[PDB]
Amino acid sequence: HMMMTVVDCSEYSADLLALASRLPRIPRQDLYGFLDAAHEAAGDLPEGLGTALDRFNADGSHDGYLMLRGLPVEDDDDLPATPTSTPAPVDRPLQNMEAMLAVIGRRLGLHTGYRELRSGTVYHDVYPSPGAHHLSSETSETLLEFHTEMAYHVLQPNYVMLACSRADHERKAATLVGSIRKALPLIPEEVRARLFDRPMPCCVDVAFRGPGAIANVKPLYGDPRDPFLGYDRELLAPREPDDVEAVAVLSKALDEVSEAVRLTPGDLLVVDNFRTTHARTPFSPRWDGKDRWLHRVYIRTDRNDQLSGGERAGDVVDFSPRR
Ligand SMILES: N=C(N)NCCC[C@@H](C(=O)O)N1CCC1=O
Repeated sequence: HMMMTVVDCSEYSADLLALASRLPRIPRQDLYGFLDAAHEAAGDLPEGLGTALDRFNADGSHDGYLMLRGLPVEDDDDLPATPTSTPAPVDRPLQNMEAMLAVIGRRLGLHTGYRELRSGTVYHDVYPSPGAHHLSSETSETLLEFHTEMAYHVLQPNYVMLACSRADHERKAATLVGSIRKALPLIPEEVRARLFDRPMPCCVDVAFRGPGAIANVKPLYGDPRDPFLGYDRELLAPREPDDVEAVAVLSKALDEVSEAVRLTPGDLLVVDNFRTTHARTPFSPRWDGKDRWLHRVYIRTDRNDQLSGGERAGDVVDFSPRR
Protein backbone atom coordinates (compact mmCIF):
# COMPACT_ATOMS: atom_id res chain seq x y z
CA HIS A 1 0.00 0.00 0.00
CA MET A 2 1.05 3.59 -0.63
CA MET A 3 2.20 6.08 2.00
CA MET A 4 -1.01 8.08 1.59
CA THR A 5 -3.21 5.04 2.28
CA VAL A 6 -2.43 4.99 6.03
CA VAL A 7 -3.42 8.13 7.97
CA ASP A 8 -2.04 8.41 11.51
CA CYS A 9 -4.75 10.20 13.48
CA SER A 10 -3.13 10.01 16.93
CA GLU A 11 -2.25 13.74 16.97
CA TYR A 12 -5.97 14.52 16.48
CA SER A 13 -7.22 12.59 19.53
CA ALA A 14 -8.27 15.53 21.72
CA ASP A 15 -9.95 17.32 18.82
CA LEU A 16 -11.84 14.18 17.78
CA LEU A 17 -12.99 13.49 21.35
CA ALA A 18 -14.25 17.08 21.57
CA LEU A 19 -16.32 16.53 18.43
CA ALA A 20 -17.69 13.28 19.85
CA SER A 21 -18.59 14.97 23.15
CA ARG A 22 -21.29 17.05 21.43
CA LEU A 23 -22.99 14.11 19.67
CA PRO A 24 -26.19 12.61 21.08
CA ARG A 25 -25.30 9.95 23.62
CA ILE A 26 -28.10 7.52 22.68
CA PRO A 27 -27.87 7.57 18.88
CA ARG A 28 -30.50 4.96 18.04
CA GLN A 29 -33.25 6.95 19.79
CA ASP A 30 -33.01 9.51 16.96
CA LEU A 31 -30.56 8.33 14.31
CA TYR A 32 -31.40 11.08 11.82
CA GLY A 33 -30.73 13.84 14.35
CA PHE A 34 -27.59 12.03 15.50
CA LEU A 35 -26.22 11.92 11.96
CA ASP A 36 -27.13 15.57 11.35
CA ALA A 37 -25.06 16.46 14.42
CA ALA A 38 -22.28 14.27 13.00
CA HIS A 39 -22.46 16.17 9.70
CA GLU A 40 -21.89 19.45 11.54
CA ALA A 41 -18.86 17.86 13.24
CA ALA A 42 -17.58 16.54 9.90
CA GLY A 43 -17.09 20.11 8.68
CA ASP A 44 -14.90 20.75 11.74
CA LEU A 45 -12.56 17.78 11.28
CA PRO A 46 -8.83 18.51 11.50
CA GLU A 47 -7.68 19.93 8.18
CA GLY A 48 -5.27 17.11 7.36
CA LEU A 49 -7.82 14.38 8.06
CA GLY A 50 -10.59 16.16 6.16
CA THR A 51 -8.26 16.56 3.18
CA ALA A 52 -7.25 12.89 3.13
CA LEU A 53 -10.91 11.84 3.23
CA ASP A 54 -11.96 14.29 0.51
CA ARG A 55 -9.12 13.20 -1.78
CA PHE A 56 -9.98 9.51 -1.38
CA ASN A 57 -13.68 10.24 -1.88
CA ALA A 58 -13.07 12.05 -5.18
CA ASP A 59 -11.93 8.97 -7.07
CA GLY A 60 -10.65 6.27 -4.75
CA SER A 61 -7.04 5.17 -4.98
CA HIS A 62 -4.76 2.52 -6.40
CA ASP A 63 -5.12 0.59 -3.12
CA GLY A 64 -8.91 0.93 -2.94
CA TYR A 65 -9.04 1.71 0.76
CA LEU A 66 -8.10 4.33 3.32
CA MET A 67 -6.84 3.19 6.73
CA LEU A 68 -7.16 5.58 9.68
CA ARG A 69 -5.11 4.61 12.74
CA GLY A 70 -4.90 5.87 16.29
CA LEU A 71 -8.44 7.14 16.68
CA PRO A 72 -9.46 7.68 20.35
CA VAL A 73 -10.91 4.27 21.21
CA GLU A 74 -11.80 3.48 24.82
CA ASP A 75 -9.50 1.38 26.94
CA ASP A 76 -10.59 -2.24 26.81
CA ASP A 77 -11.89 -2.25 30.41
CA ASP A 78 -14.06 0.80 29.64
CA LEU A 79 -15.89 -1.02 26.84
CA PRO A 80 -18.87 -3.29 27.54
CA ALA A 81 -18.65 -6.98 26.78
CA THR A 82 -18.54 -7.80 23.09
CA PRO A 83 -22.10 -8.17 21.71
CA THR A 84 -23.54 -11.62 21.09
CA SER A 85 -26.79 -10.63 19.38
CA THR A 86 -28.19 -8.34 16.69
CA PRO A 87 -29.74 -5.85 16.57
CA ALA A 88 -28.09 -3.68 19.19
CA PRO A 89 -30.24 -2.32 22.05
CA VAL A 90 -31.90 0.97 21.10
CA ASP A 91 -30.64 2.60 24.31
CA ARG A 92 -27.00 1.52 24.04
CA PRO A 93 -24.73 4.52 24.75
CA LEU A 94 -22.55 5.83 21.93
CA GLN A 95 -19.04 4.38 21.76
CA ASN A 96 -16.07 6.35 20.53
CA MET A 97 -15.49 4.27 17.38
CA GLU A 98 -19.20 4.62 16.51
CA ALA A 99 -18.80 8.39 16.91
CA MET A 100 -15.88 8.21 14.47
CA LEU A 101 -18.00 6.24 11.97
CA ALA A 102 -20.64 8.97 12.31
CA VAL A 103 -18.36 11.97 11.79
CA ILE A 104 -15.93 10.44 9.28
CA GLY A 105 -18.83 8.74 7.52
CA ARG A 106 -20.75 11.99 7.07
CA ARG A 107 -17.63 13.61 5.64
CA LEU A 108 -17.91 10.98 2.88
CA GLY A 109 -21.66 10.58 2.35
CA LEU A 110 -24.95 9.22 3.65
CA HIS A 111 -25.19 6.31 6.08
CA THR A 112 -27.56 3.70 4.68
CA GLY A 113 -29.37 0.74 6.20
CA TYR A 114 -30.90 -2.19 4.31
CA ARG A 115 -34.34 -3.20 5.52
CA GLU A 116 -33.97 -6.98 5.28
CA LEU A 117 -30.40 -7.02 6.69
CA ARG A 118 -29.69 -6.96 10.45
CA SER A 119 -33.26 -5.85 11.23
CA GLY A 120 -32.83 -2.81 8.99
CA THR A 121 -30.25 -1.18 11.22
CA VAL A 122 -27.60 1.31 10.14
CA TYR A 123 -24.92 0.45 12.72
CA HIS A 124 -23.86 -3.23 12.66
CA ASP A 125 -21.76 -4.93 15.30
CA VAL A 126 -19.36 -7.43 13.69
CA TYR A 127 -18.63 -10.13 16.27
CA PRO A 128 -18.18 -13.91 16.21
CA SER A 129 -20.99 -16.35 16.91
CA PRO A 130 -20.63 -20.09 17.56
CA GLY A 131 -23.08 -21.26 14.91
CA ALA A 132 -22.22 -18.78 12.18
CA HIS A 133 -23.45 -19.51 8.66
CA HIS A 134 -20.52 -19.62 6.25
CA LEU A 135 -21.87 -16.51 4.45
CA SER A 136 -21.96 -14.51 7.70
CA SER A 137 -19.70 -11.78 9.02
CA GLU A 138 -20.15 -13.66 12.33
CA THR A 139 -17.77 -16.33 11.05
CA SER A 140 -14.40 -16.79 12.67
CA GLU A 141 -12.71 -20.16 12.22
CA THR A 142 -13.83 -20.31 8.58
CA LEU A 143 -12.53 -17.78 6.05
CA LEU A 144 -15.07 -15.18 4.96
CA GLU A 145 -14.38 -15.29 1.21
CA PHE A 146 -13.89 -12.27 -1.06
CA HIS A 147 -17.02 -10.23 -1.71
CA THR A 148 -18.02 -6.85 -3.01
CA GLU A 149 -20.65 -5.89 -0.44
CA MET A 150 -24.16 -6.22 -1.92
CA ALA A 151 -22.86 -6.19 -5.51
CA TYR A 152 -26.25 -7.65 -6.53
CA HIS A 153 -28.22 -4.77 -4.95
CA VAL A 154 -29.45 -1.81 -6.99
CA LEU A 155 -28.65 0.43 -4.01
CA GLN A 156 -25.19 -1.09 -3.34
CA PRO A 157 -23.15 1.40 -1.26
CA ASN A 158 -20.00 3.22 -2.36
CA TYR A 159 -18.20 2.49 0.93
CA VAL A 160 -18.05 -0.14 3.63
CA MET A 161 -16.58 1.35 6.82
CA LEU A 162 -15.14 -0.89 9.54
CA ALA A 163 -14.16 0.59 12.92
CA CYS A 164 -12.35 -1.61 15.46
CA SER A 165 -13.21 -1.51 19.17
CA ARG A 166 -11.59 -4.92 19.89
CA ALA A 167 -9.25 -7.01 17.81
CA ASP A 168 -9.29 -10.75 18.29
CA HIS A 169 -7.05 -11.90 21.15
CA GLU A 170 -4.21 -13.20 18.98
CA ARG A 171 -4.49 -10.37 16.41
CA LYS A 172 -4.72 -13.10 13.76
CA ALA A 173 -7.78 -12.02 11.76
CA ALA A 174 -6.79 -10.11 8.62
CA THR A 175 -9.19 -8.02 6.55
CA LEU A 176 -8.14 -8.70 2.96
CA VAL A 177 -8.66 -6.07 0.25
CA GLY A 178 -8.45 -6.85 -3.45
CA SER A 179 -8.23 -3.74 -5.64
CA ILE A 180 -9.25 -3.90 -9.30
CA ARG A 181 -6.76 -1.11 -10.03
CA LYS A 182 -3.97 -3.45 -8.91
CA ALA A 183 -5.48 -6.60 -10.44
CA LEU A 184 -6.35 -5.24 -13.89
CA PRO A 185 -2.76 -5.25 -15.30
CA LEU A 186 -2.61 -9.00 -14.56
CA ILE A 187 -5.77 -9.71 -16.61
CA PRO A 188 -5.35 -10.26 -20.38
CA GLU A 189 -7.09 -7.74 -22.63
CA GLU A 190 -9.19 -10.58 -24.07
CA VAL A 191 -10.44 -11.60 -20.62
CA ARG A 192 -11.06 -7.95 -19.70
CA ALA A 193 -13.22 -7.63 -22.82
CA ARG A 194 -15.31 -10.67 -21.88
CA LEU A 195 -15.84 -9.39 -18.32
CA PHE A 196 -16.56 -5.76 -19.14
CA ASP A 197 -20.26 -4.77 -19.18
CA ARG A 198 -21.35 -8.42 -19.28
CA PRO A 199 -24.20 -9.23 -16.85
CA MET A 200 -23.78 -12.60 -15.16
CA PRO A 201 -26.17 -14.43 -12.84
CA CYS A 202 -25.58 -13.76 -9.17
CA CYS A 203 -27.18 -15.17 -6.03
CA VAL A 204 -27.95 -12.86 -3.10
CA ASP A 205 -27.01 -12.89 0.57
CA VAL A 206 -29.20 -14.87 2.96
CA ALA A 207 -30.87 -11.75 4.40
CA PHE A 208 -32.34 -10.95 0.97
CA ARG A 209 -33.65 -14.40 0.03
CA GLY A 210 -37.05 -14.01 1.71
CA PRO A 211 -34.14 -18.70 -4.72
CA GLY A 212 -31.12 -18.97 -6.98
CA ALA A 213 -29.37 -16.36 -9.11
CA ILE A 214 -32.08 -13.68 -9.11
CA ALA A 215 -29.65 -10.82 -9.83
CA ASN A 216 -27.34 -9.93 -12.72
CA VAL A 217 -23.91 -8.52 -11.85
CA LYS A 218 -21.36 -7.05 -14.26
CA PRO A 219 -17.89 -8.10 -13.00
CA LEU A 220 -16.34 -5.05 -14.66
CA TYR A 221 -18.33 -1.99 -15.70
CA GLY A 222 -18.28 1.78 -16.14
CA ASP A 223 -15.09 3.06 -17.77
CA PRO A 224 -13.22 0.22 -19.56
CA ARG A 225 -9.87 1.95 -18.94
CA ASP A 226 -10.61 2.25 -15.18
CA PRO A 227 -13.51 -0.10 -14.46
CA PHE A 228 -15.66 -0.66 -11.43
CA LEU A 229 -15.62 -4.15 -9.91
CA GLY A 230 -18.48 -6.42 -8.89
CA TYR A 231 -17.13 -9.70 -7.54
CA ASP A 232 -18.45 -12.30 -5.10
CA ARG A 233 -16.55 -15.56 -4.74
CA GLU A 234 -19.58 -17.34 -3.25
CA LEU A 235 -22.58 -15.79 -5.01
CA LEU A 236 -21.45 -14.98 -8.57
CA ALA A 237 -22.79 -17.80 -10.77
CA PRO A 238 -21.68 -17.54 -14.41
CA ARG A 239 -23.20 -20.22 -16.64
CA GLU A 240 -21.44 -19.99 -20.00
CA PRO A 241 -18.01 -21.70 -19.98
CA ASP A 242 -16.30 -18.56 -21.29
CA ASP A 243 -17.87 -16.59 -18.42
CA VAL A 244 -16.74 -19.16 -15.85
CA GLU A 245 -13.22 -18.96 -17.26
CA ALA A 246 -13.13 -15.15 -17.37
CA VAL A 247 -14.28 -14.96 -13.74
CA ALA A 248 -11.63 -17.50 -12.71
CA VAL A 249 -8.94 -15.25 -14.22
CA LEU A 250 -10.37 -12.26 -12.34
CA SER A 251 -10.55 -14.31 -9.13
CA LYS A 252 -6.89 -15.34 -9.32
CA ALA A 253 -5.75 -11.79 -10.14
CA LEU A 254 -7.57 -10.42 -7.09
CA ASP A 255 -5.88 -13.09 -4.97
CA GLU A 256 -2.45 -12.13 -6.32
CA VAL A 257 -2.81 -8.43 -5.46
CA SER A 258 -4.68 -8.93 -2.18
CA GLU A 259 -3.42 -6.90 0.77
CA ALA A 260 -3.88 -7.92 4.41
CA VAL A 261 -5.00 -5.32 6.95
CA ARG A 262 -5.08 -6.39 10.61
CA LEU A 263 -7.48 -4.07 12.44
CA THR A 264 -6.51 -2.98 15.95
CA PRO A 265 -8.48 -0.84 18.44
CA GLY A 266 -8.72 2.69 17.10
CA ASP A 267 -8.39 1.64 13.46
CA LEU A 268 -11.02 2.57 10.89
CA LEU A 269 -10.94 1.11 7.38
CA VAL A 270 -12.80 2.80 4.49
CA VAL A 271 -13.27 0.34 1.62
CA ASP A 272 -14.07 1.61 -1.89
CA ASN A 273 -16.87 -0.89 -2.51
CA PHE A 274 -17.05 -0.06 -6.24
CA ARG A 275 -13.38 -0.91 -6.94
CA THR A 276 -12.50 -3.58 -4.38
CA THR A 277 -13.57 -6.87 -2.88
CA HIS A 278 -12.86 -7.79 0.74
CA ALA A 279 -12.51 -10.85 2.96
CA ARG A 280 -11.67 -11.83 6.54
CA THR A 281 -9.24 -14.61 7.44
CA PRO A 282 -9.72 -17.15 10.25
CA PHE A 283 -9.46 -16.60 13.98
CA SER A 284 -10.53 -18.59 17.04
CA PRO A 285 -13.02 -16.89 19.40
CA ARG A 286 -12.85 -17.43 23.13
CA TRP A 287 -16.36 -16.37 24.26
CA ASP A 288 -14.77 -14.56 27.22
CA GLY A 289 -16.37 -11.11 26.89
CA LYS A 290 -13.46 -9.70 24.85
CA ASP A 291 -13.95 -11.27 21.42
CA ARG A 292 -13.25 -9.25 18.27
CA TRP A 293 -15.67 -6.35 17.85
CA LEU A 294 -15.98 -4.11 14.82
CA HIS A 295 -18.62 -1.55 13.98
CA ARG A 296 -19.80 -1.45 10.36
CA VAL A 297 -21.71 1.16 8.39
CA TYR A 298 -22.46 1.67 4.70
CA ILE A 299 -22.07 5.02 2.91
CA ARG A 300 -23.85 6.15 -0.26
CA THR A 301 -22.57 8.98 -2.45
CA ASP A 302 -24.21 10.89 -5.30
CA ARG A 303 -22.88 8.89 -8.24
CA ASN A 304 -23.37 5.53 -9.99
CA ASP A 305 -27.15 5.94 -9.46
CA GLN A 306 -26.91 5.26 -5.72
CA LEU A 307 -29.16 8.25 -5.03
CA SER A 308 -32.16 9.67 -6.86
CA GLY A 309 -33.09 12.63 -4.65
CA GLY A 310 -34.06 13.59 -1.11
CA GLU A 311 -32.07 10.87 0.65
CA ARG A 312 -30.82 11.47 4.19
CA ALA A 313 -28.13 9.82 6.26
CA GLY A 314 -29.94 7.15 8.24
CA ASP A 315 -32.35 6.03 5.51
CA VAL A 316 -33.18 2.34 5.32
CA VAL A 317 -33.85 1.03 1.81
CA ASP A 318 -35.71 -2.02 0.47
CA PHE A 319 -34.18 -4.82 -1.59
CA SER A 320 -34.13 -4.65 -5.41
CA PRO A 321 -31.86 -6.97 -7.43
CA ARG A 322 -29.64 -5.70 -10.19
CA ARG A 323 -31.02 -6.83 -13.53
N1 LIG B 1 -19.67 -13.74 -0.42
C1 LIG B 1 -20.65 -13.24 0.51
N2 LIG B 1 -21.68 -12.68 0.07
N3 LIG B 1 -20.40 -13.39 1.93
C2 LIG B 1 -21.33 -12.90 2.92
C3 LIG B 1 -21.04 -11.43 3.21
C4 LIG B 1 -21.31 -11.10 4.67
C5 LIG B 1 -22.81 -10.90 4.93
C6 LIG B 1 -23.04 -10.63 6.42
O1 LIG B 1 -22.93 -9.45 6.86
O2 LIG B 1 -23.34 -11.56 7.21
N4 LIG B 1 -23.32 -9.75 4.20
C7 LIG B 1 -22.77 -8.50 3.61
C8 LIG B 1 -24.14 -8.10 3.18
C9 LIG B 1 -24.69 -9.34 3.79
O3 LIG B 1 -25.77 -9.82 3.89
